[PDB]
Amino acid sequence: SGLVPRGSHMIPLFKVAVSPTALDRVAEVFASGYLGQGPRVAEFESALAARLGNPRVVSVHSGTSGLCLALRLLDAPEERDEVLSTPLTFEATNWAILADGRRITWVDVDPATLTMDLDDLERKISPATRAIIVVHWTGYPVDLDRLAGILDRAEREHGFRPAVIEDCAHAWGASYRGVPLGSHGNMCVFSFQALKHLTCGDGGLLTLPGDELHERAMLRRFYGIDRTADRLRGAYDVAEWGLKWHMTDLNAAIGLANLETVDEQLRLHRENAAFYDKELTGVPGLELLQRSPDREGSFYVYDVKVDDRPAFHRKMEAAGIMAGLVSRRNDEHSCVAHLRTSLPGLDSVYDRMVSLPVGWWLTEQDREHVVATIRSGW
Amino acid sequence: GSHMIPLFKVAVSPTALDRVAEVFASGYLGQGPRVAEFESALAARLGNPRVVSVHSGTSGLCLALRLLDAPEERDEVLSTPLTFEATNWAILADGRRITWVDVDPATLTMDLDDLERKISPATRAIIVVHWTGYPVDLDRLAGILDRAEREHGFRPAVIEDCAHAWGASYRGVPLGSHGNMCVFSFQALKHLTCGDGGLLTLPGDELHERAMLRRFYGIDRTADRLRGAYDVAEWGLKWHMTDLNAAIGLANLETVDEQLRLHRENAAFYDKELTGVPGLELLQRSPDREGSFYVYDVKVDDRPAFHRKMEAAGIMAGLVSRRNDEHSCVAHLRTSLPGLDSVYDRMVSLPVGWWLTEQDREHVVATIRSGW
Repeated sequence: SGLVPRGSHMIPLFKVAVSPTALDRVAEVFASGYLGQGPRVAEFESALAARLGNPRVVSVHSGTSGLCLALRLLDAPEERDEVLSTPLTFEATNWAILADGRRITWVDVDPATLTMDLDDLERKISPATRAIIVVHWTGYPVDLDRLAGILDRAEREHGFRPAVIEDCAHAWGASYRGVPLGSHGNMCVFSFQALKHLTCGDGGLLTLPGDELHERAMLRRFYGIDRTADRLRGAYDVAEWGLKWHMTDLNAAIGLANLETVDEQLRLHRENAAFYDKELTGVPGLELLQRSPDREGSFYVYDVKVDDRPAFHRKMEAAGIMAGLVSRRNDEHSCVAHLRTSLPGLDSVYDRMVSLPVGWWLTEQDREHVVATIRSGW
Repeated sequence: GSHMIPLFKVAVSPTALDRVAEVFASGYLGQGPRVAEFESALAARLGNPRVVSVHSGTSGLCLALRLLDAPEERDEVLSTPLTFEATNWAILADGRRITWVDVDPATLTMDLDDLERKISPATRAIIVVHWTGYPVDLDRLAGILDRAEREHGFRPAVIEDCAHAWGASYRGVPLGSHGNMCVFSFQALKHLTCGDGGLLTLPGDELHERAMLRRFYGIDRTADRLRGAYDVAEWGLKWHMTDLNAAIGLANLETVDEQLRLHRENAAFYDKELTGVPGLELLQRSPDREGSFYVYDVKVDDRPAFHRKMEAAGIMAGLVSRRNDEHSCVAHLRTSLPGLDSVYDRMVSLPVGWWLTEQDREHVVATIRSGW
């Protein structure tokens, strides 16, 4: 009630992980006298590259910036103007496409996993298809090998093989068939926004599958300016323009601190999801998601599909549990009213979808309370 | 051997870390109540209530360009190439076409005559840069547009790039209140720094409401997002500022005026003590305005000798940026710019900021007057 609640206690769906040593690492940056892109950013990138097994990482200001950069690095004719993406993502994923001046073609959703319908994808690839953005939504890796096959066939068909940009905002630490995300031949964009697993306050990371892309990215993330050039004497050339997409030492310092604690919290994420997977089977009116075991997700949130959801919502509210949508389906926004397509898959789950708290911040008592409340019916 | 005087430097209040620590203690690192505090503080100084904080000056520009309502066929943005690259790359990222406008060799700002000639039926907007802190003749620019509007319907928009001009005024009025969108920068090297940050000021309420939405994906943050009860009428990106940086800006607001005073005080010294130097031409600055002197601009003869002289004297001197039209990524946009051509091999920027001891500024003048 404006400045209150209902007697006591609430369970949040998202929360910010801030290592106690973060302020320490920040004070060291202030002591350095340099707040821009410095040695800490370099330190961060080496740390991340080590974990990911991909040396071609490029830290950026935010995940959205990483997506924007990734789309600029695409070399393809202006007549390939179509980007295939699903409307069940965060708006950043699709607004990045509009900012790049391209056209969105909506791809449907797999009601089993609430990720992109790879069947529907293959049908919609056309000669105009510039690229495809796949989102490992809420932490679950999309079938990458299958996607490779889909592209293999599309290439064999009409000349070009479309680029794939993986949106890994929710999927830090995730792997696919034993291989960490970032190492499957696609550009990948991680997010280090406050609510994400590894947070820099705000931040992001673009990993590249090749050296030529890597180099272009190192440059274009800062206006196209070689930062080691004698700029004072005007001795540099911008071969490809860019914007302010890089990450500064201030945020890199935070991310370095949270790397100390991210693994444990990721473990708890998966451990709580496991608990839910176990204790929520065979609940009437609740349909769990089917997850393939050849991959390991990150469970940004726990997605379920429910009957009589408005009641379920009321139930969670009374029980003091935050539950709902990460985002509205992006295609319903009036600013893309013209791109509407029939998406039967999503049309069938969107009134049933709901995300549940599953993060590291849940006490045992908390996850037991969610299960208790859910099983006690609605 | 020893000692160097830098052209740019980062001003960071001792209370900055305090303000950041208070923010961690808040548990919220996103766009919150500190950002709102900062914006109120800034609106107070600028006398413009319609302020919108953004992630960086460049983001402010990009946002400003998106707010423009104009038909897609007006694909022309007028800008001068003697700016920081950000001013113009923002134009390209918006997918428009740049038409270069020349430079007035007296002030090293946009040649408003050349501008008047170049306003075309394709003209979408005009970006004027108060380069290095010196306000453009805004009243004259208003006339140019006034006439262009009377003539055939459309009045192109003006975006003032105030990255170098925090605190600057024009005919008694602080930048930000002259009827144009303005974009300030709080980047590390700027007068008021947030570590990184910027501020977009709007001249009207409708632009303001829109900028508030579009700086964060077009998503109303007070909306019931959890229940999907919000609508994005115009898309946007992550252009907004978080509490983390807003806090730093709040700390530095405490010290920015004094440092700005010293910028101008050091520039005054130079204006006095560098007249009548053979081979050195000062810039002629108008008295109906008050600049901010990001750097001190002069034009010199036999510049390569000059450079070597400063380097020998342990003085950092040179260019903020290469003229933008010379970059290979805009080779297709090259145009004849005689005005700029006549100064670009004579240009040099000199340290004028708050970090200069009395001893330092004397050392610069001494070194310059002793010839090269």
